[PDB]
Amino acid sequence: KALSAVILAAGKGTRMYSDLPKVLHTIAGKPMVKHVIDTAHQLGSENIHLIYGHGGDLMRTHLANEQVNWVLQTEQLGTAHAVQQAAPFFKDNENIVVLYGDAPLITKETLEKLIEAKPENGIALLTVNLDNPTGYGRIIRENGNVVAIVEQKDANAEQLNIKEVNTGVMVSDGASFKKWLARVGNNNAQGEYYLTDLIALANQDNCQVVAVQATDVMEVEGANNRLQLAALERYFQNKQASKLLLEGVMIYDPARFDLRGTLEHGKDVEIDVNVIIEGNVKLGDRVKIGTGCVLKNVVIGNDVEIKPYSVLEDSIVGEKAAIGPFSRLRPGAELAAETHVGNFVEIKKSTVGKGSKVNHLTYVGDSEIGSNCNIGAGVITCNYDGANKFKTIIGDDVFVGSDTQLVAPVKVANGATIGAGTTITRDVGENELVITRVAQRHIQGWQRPI
Amino acid sequence: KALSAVILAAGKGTRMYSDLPKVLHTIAGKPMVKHVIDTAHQLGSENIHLIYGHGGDLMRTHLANEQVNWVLQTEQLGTAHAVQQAAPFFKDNENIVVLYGDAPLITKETLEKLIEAKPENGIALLTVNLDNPTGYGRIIRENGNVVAIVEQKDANAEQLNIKEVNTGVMVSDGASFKKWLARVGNNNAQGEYYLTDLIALANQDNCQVVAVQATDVMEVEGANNRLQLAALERYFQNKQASKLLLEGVMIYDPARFDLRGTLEHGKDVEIDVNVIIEGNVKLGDRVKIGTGCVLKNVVIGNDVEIKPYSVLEDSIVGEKAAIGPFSRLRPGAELAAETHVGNFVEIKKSTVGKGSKVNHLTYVGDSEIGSNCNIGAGVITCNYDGANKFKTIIGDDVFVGSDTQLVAPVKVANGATIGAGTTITRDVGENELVITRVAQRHIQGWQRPI
Amino acid sequence: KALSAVILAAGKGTRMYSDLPKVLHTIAGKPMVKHVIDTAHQLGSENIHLIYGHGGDLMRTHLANEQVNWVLQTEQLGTAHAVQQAAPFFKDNENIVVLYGDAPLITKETLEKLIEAKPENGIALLTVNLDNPTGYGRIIRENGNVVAIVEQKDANAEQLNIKEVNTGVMVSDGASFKKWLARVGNNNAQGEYYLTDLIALANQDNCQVVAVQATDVMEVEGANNRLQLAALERYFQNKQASKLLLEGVMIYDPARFDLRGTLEHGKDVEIDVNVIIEGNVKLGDRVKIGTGCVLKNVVIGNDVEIKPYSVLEDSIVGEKAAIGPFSRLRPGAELAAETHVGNFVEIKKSTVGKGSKVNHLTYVGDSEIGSNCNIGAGVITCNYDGANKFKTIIGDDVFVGSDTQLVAPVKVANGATIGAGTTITRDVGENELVITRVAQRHIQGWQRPI
Ligand SMILES: COc1cc2c(Nc3ccc(NC(=O)c4ccccc4)cc3)ncnc2cc1OCC(=O)O
Ligand SMILES: COc1cc2c(Nc3ccc(NC(=O)c4ccccc4)cc3)ncnc2cc1OCC(=O)O
Ligand SMILES: COc1cc2c(Nc3ccc(NC(=O)c4ccccc4)cc3)ncnc2cc1OCC(=O)O
Ligand SMILES: [Mg+2]
Ligand SMILES: [Mg+2]
Repeated sequence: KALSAVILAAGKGTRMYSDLPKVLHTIAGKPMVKHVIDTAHQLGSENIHLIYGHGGDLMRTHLANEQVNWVLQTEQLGTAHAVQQAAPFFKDNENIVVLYGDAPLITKETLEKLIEAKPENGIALLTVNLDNPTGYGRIIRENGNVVAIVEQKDANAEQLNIKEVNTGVMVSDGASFKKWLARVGNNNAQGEYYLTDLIALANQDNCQVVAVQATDVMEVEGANNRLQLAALERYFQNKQASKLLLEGVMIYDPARFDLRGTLEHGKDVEIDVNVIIEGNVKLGDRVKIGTGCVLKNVVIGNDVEIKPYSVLEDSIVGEKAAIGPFSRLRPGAELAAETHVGNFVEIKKSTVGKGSKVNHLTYVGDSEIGSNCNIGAGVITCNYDGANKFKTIIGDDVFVGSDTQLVAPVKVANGATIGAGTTITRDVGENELVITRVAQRHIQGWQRPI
Repeated sequence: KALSAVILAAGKGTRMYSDLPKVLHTIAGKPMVKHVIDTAHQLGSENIHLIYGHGGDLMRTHLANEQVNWVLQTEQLGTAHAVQQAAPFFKDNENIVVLYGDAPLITKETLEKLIEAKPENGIALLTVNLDNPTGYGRIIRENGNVVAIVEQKDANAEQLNIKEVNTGVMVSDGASFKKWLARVGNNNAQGEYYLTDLIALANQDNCQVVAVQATDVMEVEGANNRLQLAALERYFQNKQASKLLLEGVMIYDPARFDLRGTLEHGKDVEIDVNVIIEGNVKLGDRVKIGTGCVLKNVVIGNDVEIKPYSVLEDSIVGEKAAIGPFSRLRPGAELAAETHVGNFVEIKKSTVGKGSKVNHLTYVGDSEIGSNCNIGAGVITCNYDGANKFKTIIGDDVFVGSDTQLVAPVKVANGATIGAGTTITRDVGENELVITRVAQRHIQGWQRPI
Repeated sequence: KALSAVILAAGKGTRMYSDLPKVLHTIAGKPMVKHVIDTAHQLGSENIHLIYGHGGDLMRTHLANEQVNWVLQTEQLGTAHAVQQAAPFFKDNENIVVLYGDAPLITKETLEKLIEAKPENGIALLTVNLDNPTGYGRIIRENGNVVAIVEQKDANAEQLNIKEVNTGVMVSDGASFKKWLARVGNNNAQGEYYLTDLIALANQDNCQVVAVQATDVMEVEGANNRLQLAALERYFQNKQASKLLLEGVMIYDPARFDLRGTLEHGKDVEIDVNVIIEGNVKLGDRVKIGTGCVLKNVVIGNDVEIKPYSVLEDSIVGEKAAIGPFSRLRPGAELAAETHVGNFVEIKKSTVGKGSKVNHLTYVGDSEIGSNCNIGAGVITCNYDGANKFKTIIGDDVFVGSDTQLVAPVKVANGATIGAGTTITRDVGENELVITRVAQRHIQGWQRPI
């Protein structure tokens, strides 16, 4: 039957010592709560009820495009009170899964298993085994069905040795939630309405509560501070790296690899140590990425080698291209097949045609460069003062001599040759050779001050 | 009552295979012995007696400004002999704590606890529990008071299972040290005067020896070689990173973070992987540091972003500035608020005014640049041959065209405009436009050799 | 007596998801099979029989210069069948050691111990203790001599608790191999001729099989996929780093150090985090390597400092030189003693004489530079269009002004001085001062568009 989700995301996260609310801190480049929202969507959730409160304006701005129901909680009275804020929107005939915005690593696979196990009119409770369960609510089974969650302070000597504990994640139908949430009381040391009390209330109605164990404890771990957040980050990155390794990506050291988005890859892709992949990246067959590279939102064709300490963003690189080391591709850089970009070169919002080379100490911005061009060392595209970033157009088979300035707007036609040290302000015609006439003074017998 | 410290630092450190003496090898950028000296000072030590020997001249040069008593030991006859070298300087009425220059991670907190526990006319002995205590002197308690330290070769089957062992760190009063040190003998397999024998001598005088356990074993671990030193380094860096994380600094991977000095920070500071912080660094609120950056002795204002692979030293950066990627700030670089420094740019001993930009392939040295200037790509400040690094002075609202050389000493006044490819040797006046008149030869129908 | 080796290397390595065969994937920059071949050679193997099959053409091209006997297996019928392919080449009177091309970390020391233990006309079997031996063939000893290898599915409750298991590595004489290999059958669930059956056949002949335990399990671990390969890589790099640390090399973080070849070092060498050493590298005394450096096939003299993010290949650096940060040395770079190479500088196939400095934003290619030269910022060596990379020759004590282009072929004699912004096309004589005569237009009262 249908499914909807409730995500608790109202927490201040005081121990983060941040102006952000708790769930907006990122794992792998995206907010903890976004991980959970995405997981909820992957499960096929019809509605996603987001319980929010602290940092409300920041939540709204940071998650503006998320397809969620914004349930603004005015006061924090416990998890049961939080869930009950969304209860009026529950369908009687749908399943509801309760999730936590500060526990981001819960997987679709584990939640599918939880939902599957839910008995009619009953509850499916996600549990986990801990080597040291001290502090956590112990799962008491009579059958394989949960009759109680006994808290640390109430447990007898025998119960304290129970390793299986409550995670707080649970599934039940909407009608049952609406029914039981209205019966939850707050007579306890904290004065809070606990969602945990639904296990008791379910048993009061002779409805069975089934336990389902999480595969990894890190799926249910929350982040209360940045040390814990860093632990989740490393676990997540290791898991991502392991998946890629088993898919056939050669990651030289998975402990020194970071994926912050999505990676599409071909076969025989090699990634050296300390590479960061951000946004949506596509790598073709036999792509080799050297140490220290940063790729953000890029498409890299087959057989490309990116040499060390290259930074690429919002760019496209054709097959058999060679980039780096120390290359910078800024947004809008489009390199054709078999191109060459070398050290201390910056390309911004420019197209570079097949076979062309830009190998040293050069800035190319707002330009179109044709096929088989030779852009010499020290070449710079620039503008007049007060300009609006006008374009430099370079044709096919053009030689641009070293340390030449190309002053936009300007066009250099096919087959043109430009001598070293030239300032190009007027258009250059097809097969036109332009060389600078220098005036020099030569003084003989100049003894250096040494 | 008063406190003084004795630090054993005479060792050759043969297994380091170094020309340095043992205690001068660094942890987090400073000598092992300096860590211990600093800890001794933090405790409120009145005197610090440094027992030294091997590499004496190097010790003297490397630790010249340390407020210690230089006790030169001419021969190594054991720990008791070493401590007795400083004994004539002990006050009868002060406490003396014995520390080791090759065991650098001992904390102030642990030592305060040790001193607190010292009974009058007795000894406080720092101990530690080891899972495998094989090789170490076993602590024999009768009460919670130490009656013997039984060495591995002397221990019976029962005593070998004792996990608590001697660390060698101890506190006693000066009069008691002077008394007992004179009674220590050398009748043992090594022929050495052992400080350990004070436990026996104390009990001979019916003076109680109290045991105090160290929190972490790494506090009492020594470094005999560079493998062990590296282990201490990693433990120390992890501990530093954890502290910063709990304080609210977002360190993306604490295993790839290095602090070699002191870090002052605001809130919501983000530090990406493989960053090194050296000397005294201050970061404001919401500072973001990209991957691969090196910051040494820098002050960074609020809301600054440092992009990847930037190296900064002895520099100041104003609020909302943008630095990198691939930026180099050398000593004396002072960037005002809202400045921009880009890839392949080097700034040395220069001031750059509010809003100014230096974004590509540029060297600015020994210069003053005003507010809202545009320093084009390829611009270089230089000197005449035989000069003494003279200054380039650039006013407010100046445009410097790409690939221009500024030849110091030279002044460019407010509002001036300099065309691309210019060589500036004479002063430029207010609102003066200077453009280079180029001579070019144009040859039509030049067929390239392709 | 004499020794020869058989290496099994025929596997497809399907779970690598690669166009390469299994054993060509690299550990520390070289094919897994090459590690084993080298180890076989270090042991003093007279012949090395390489059993190959899948990716045969790639094996042949990648391992063309290896001194091995190429035994092409046409079908995979089990390990015994594989070894029997080389059996006709076994000497009756030599020992034969069987090794696996996908288990690269087996050490010479372990194999020497295995060979030593081999009883006459018997077998030496390499075994290993596993905490969880589930799945592996259990070693059954009667004496300290192996009477059976009992597989998981056949073992009784008692035998399953045996921790010692078969690795598959074994030594026996050539005559015995030829004898027993002909008796191996394939009556089992897999229908394969197993080398394991030699233990049974040896006991049938009343020949003793002796067990020898491997020191580390990682010596006998195979890599079936890239996740397992990465685990072997990290173990190997840690082991290499540990060796260097114990030899006296200061590696700041051995978890962030990579050696992919061989390193020769002096004393007091310091290597910061994220350094990669490739090919054959030699470092002198007191060499300091900053973070992020890549050194491939380089010789570095005494007292050289390489600052962060420098990339060096096929280059030589004289004593007391200073390189970096952000320096690029390409093949053929030869720097003399006391030279200086700075940020955003690229040197290719050039010699640079004693005391000379090239400190900013410069390309020097195909050049000879003499002693005590000053190569200014922005200097570029270049060629005419259609040239064949001709040479620039610069003498001793030459000053080259900033942003000057040197157009090869050209010679600049001793003591010459070149002004900033010059284009040098004609040879410059001894003590000749060359300065560019600029034409400038100065327009007063030019109000900028701001
Ligand atoms: C941050 O948003 C909230 C998270 C909560 C939250 N998060 C959470 C829940 C469970 C875990 N996981 C475990 O308890 C657990 C961890 C390891 C093993 C077993 C269990 C972690 C975080 N728990 C309880 N209340 C929460 C309330 C939150 O805001 C809503 C509000 O303030 O009304
Ligand atoms: C390097 O300076 C010295 C250190 C010593 C030294 N250092 C030391 C002492 C204790 C530890 N720690 C432990 O024994 C220990 C470690 C782990 C668990 C328990 C104990 C480590 C280094 N120990 C003994 N004698 C030492 C002598 C030294 O030079 C003075 C001289 O040569 O006279
Ligand atoms: C890749 O080349 C082969 C490796 C084999 C191979 N490699 C191997 C052998 C042993 C181990 N190690 C273990 O079994 C082991 C690991 C850990 C503990 C104990 C044992 C790993 C790889 N094993 C068996 N057959 C193999 C066959 C191969 O190609 C030859 C052919 O296909 O005919
Ligand atoms: Mg230039
Ligand atoms: Mg120029």
